[PDB]
Amino acid sequence: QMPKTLRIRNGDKVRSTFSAQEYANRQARLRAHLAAENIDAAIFTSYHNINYYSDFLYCSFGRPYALVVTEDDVISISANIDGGQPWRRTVGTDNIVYTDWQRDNYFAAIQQALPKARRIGIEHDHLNLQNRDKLAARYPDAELVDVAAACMRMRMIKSAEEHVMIRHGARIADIGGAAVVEALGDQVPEYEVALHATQAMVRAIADTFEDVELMDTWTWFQSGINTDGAHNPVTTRKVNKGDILSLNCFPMIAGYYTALERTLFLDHCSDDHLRLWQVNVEVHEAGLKLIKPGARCSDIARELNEIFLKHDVLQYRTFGYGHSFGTLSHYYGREAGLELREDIDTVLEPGMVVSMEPMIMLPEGLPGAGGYREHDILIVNENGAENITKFPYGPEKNIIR
Amino acid sequence: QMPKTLRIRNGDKVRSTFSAQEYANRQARLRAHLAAENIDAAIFTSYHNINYYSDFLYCSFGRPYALVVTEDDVISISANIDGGQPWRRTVGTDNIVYTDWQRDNYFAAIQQALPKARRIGIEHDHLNLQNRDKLAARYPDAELVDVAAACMRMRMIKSAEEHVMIRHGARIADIGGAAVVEALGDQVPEYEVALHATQAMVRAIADTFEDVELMDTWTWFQSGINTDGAHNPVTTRKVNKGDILSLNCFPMIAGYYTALERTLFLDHCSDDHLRLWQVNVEVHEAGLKLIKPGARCSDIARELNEIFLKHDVLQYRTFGYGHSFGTLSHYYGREAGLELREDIDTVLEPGMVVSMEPMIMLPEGLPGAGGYREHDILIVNENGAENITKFPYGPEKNIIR
Ligand SMILES: CN(CC(=O)O)C(N)=O
Ligand SMILES: CN(CC(=O)O)C(N)=O
Repeated sequence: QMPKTLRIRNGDKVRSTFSAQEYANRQARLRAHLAAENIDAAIFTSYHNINYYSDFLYCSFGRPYALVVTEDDVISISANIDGGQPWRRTVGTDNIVYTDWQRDNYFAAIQQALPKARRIGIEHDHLNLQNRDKLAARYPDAELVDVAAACMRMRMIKSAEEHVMIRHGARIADIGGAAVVEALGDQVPEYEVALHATQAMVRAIADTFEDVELMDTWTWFQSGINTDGAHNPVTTRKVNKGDILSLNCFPMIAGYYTALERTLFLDHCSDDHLRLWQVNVEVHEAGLKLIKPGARCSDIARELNEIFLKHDVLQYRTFGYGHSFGTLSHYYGREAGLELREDIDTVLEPGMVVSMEPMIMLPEGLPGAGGYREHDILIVNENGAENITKFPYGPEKNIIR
Repeated sequence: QMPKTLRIRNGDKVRSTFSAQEYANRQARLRAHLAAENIDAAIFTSYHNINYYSDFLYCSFGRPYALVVTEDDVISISANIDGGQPWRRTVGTDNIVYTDWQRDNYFAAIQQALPKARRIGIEHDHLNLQNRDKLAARYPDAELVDVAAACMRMRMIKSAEEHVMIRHGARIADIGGAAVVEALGDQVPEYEVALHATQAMVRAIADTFEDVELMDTWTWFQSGINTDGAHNPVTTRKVNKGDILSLNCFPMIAGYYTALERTLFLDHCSDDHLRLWQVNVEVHEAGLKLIKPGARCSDIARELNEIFLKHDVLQYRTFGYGHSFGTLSHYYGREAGLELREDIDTVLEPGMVVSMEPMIMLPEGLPGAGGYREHDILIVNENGAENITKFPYGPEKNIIR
């Protein structure tokens, strides 16, 4: 007979990514929230809140995943395909597996985990209509309430242990920087260098952590037109001497993202290029000093925009000055409170980890046409910000010969 | 606060994946569906449905995207950070760019593409709550109705251009195969082996295809207990001879997924493992003979289950026998009306592309503990099915000496 749910407690639970106290403290806070709002349970569906509160980063493949938090339990809800793996990772009190063998066994693992509730916490910014229709009909009485906004402002501030991991990741993003430069060669295709820098960083992650999963780490190396978009995919484009290049290296550790992005030039850079690179570096140096406790996001933006207006390129600009770090990727995560944009009145506090990442982009046509961008990570402390990114920027270094 | 929407026509339109006629055929069948439903526009927000229809595969990083499809238009809605890259990919009539500079500019660009509707068709299995509440507030006069079910069933039957694409990708997965075998040494870490395979594949895609974007292509290469869930993340475990191994190699080409998966051993396989591999290989060669037009998914599950039950192992199956190919990856797509599951009664039809990947998994400590899995892809045609997976399976060849 084909059961709807099981348990697969296979092999031993791994050494987790953060201490037990770290997890206990995040799970404590979130429950002080539930309790304050008379929310019986949270059901998380998103990669990044599952990961943040239990150390399990799931693989969706178009199956649903869940983490159900009550005052007493933390229960991960995985697919039978994953075997014992979700259980050996979860920092929580249980793991219930659902199977393929009937439709919507997932909502039976859920109702298993949380047999009754008058008020349930869901991620409005992540749960879809069909799944919400589903969950509401397993609990027609419950009130379903957002929790995502309250949990994002709790992830907005980093722990010390979070800061140490973001330091190690910025050290690795530094190594993938150096392996970009080594690989970098006239007539090199973009994908050769991106393979090279990827292997250099997976291989340092493997090195620094023992019970580490090696996932999703990547490199975007962009050249010539392909620098016109800060997330444009790797292409077969051969690098020529003098072309504008963009180095972007992203170690992914345990769901934790860090980045190194850097304008570079092979052999030379022309003076129409050098002079726009030197305006972009001047706004980057300025924003470094603007990252301080007590600074409001909105104001950092307007302060910085005056520099680009002084130089007649403010229109070249393409995206916010910086965002928040933490557990996020290109496909999950990101604390929307946390963005360096013209209408975000958020004040920086100690503990936050923000980037500084000015960009200008000049279309094809214009002298110096191409994307320029430099990206550092700062940790907000007492007294200022500690910039953790040590690879050099700007023309004094990044014209490679 | 500076503009909200703009256009960037930067550079030239790339050479698309498919033929213009392939994109005209897809958008003509979508429009015949919307007009028969009297739905004024579809708004797609999913990776898969935007890729399917317009050949633009976006990078979220926590920004929303759209494809708005009318009887006359196809407009993509991409963020200012990507500059010109969306428009160069979009097989459509317009691209509109929204900026970061004020909140929910994205909505301002959709109301720009689609100034008035009465009934707008959206994806319930993808769209989130919060966005759906913002959309509805834009268009209070308008009925939001699901199109993702209509679209999945359209996607389910591939054209011949899609077939030839999926042959290409299975060829390159057979190249990623042989690089696993190249790389396999005693006491090789999992990650090294993954890295050597996926470099093999990146470079193959980059030969074959022109105008191609090199993204997402991975390997899972699992040893010992890490073979206990098919989607399990590379670790730094080293391979011992005799360990049970799993090779899984996934070329990701223009949003088109294919995969090779094979049990293998280095130098020898115990008795207990051999016995269990030969069962799983037996159920695989039966599943290959059941895949044919007319067949029900339900009857296929339930015949192979009889085989496994004859070897008293059925209780060790972990997931469905296989699924539908097309535009998907680990983080998007998958045609849920296409699954080789016990209660699914879709009938296979020519042009479907499915897998056959039986698995059993025995928990540590039982004799022949580990995960066993073979995985081929089959094109369904008018007479049977063509199996595109050419790498060998079973012990005759996958005991690597
Ligand atoms: C993450 N990304 C920034 C953004 O999406 O705002 C970068 N660094 O290009
Ligand atoms: C995609 N995955 C199959 C599934 O999720 O059912 C692989 N082949 O292991």
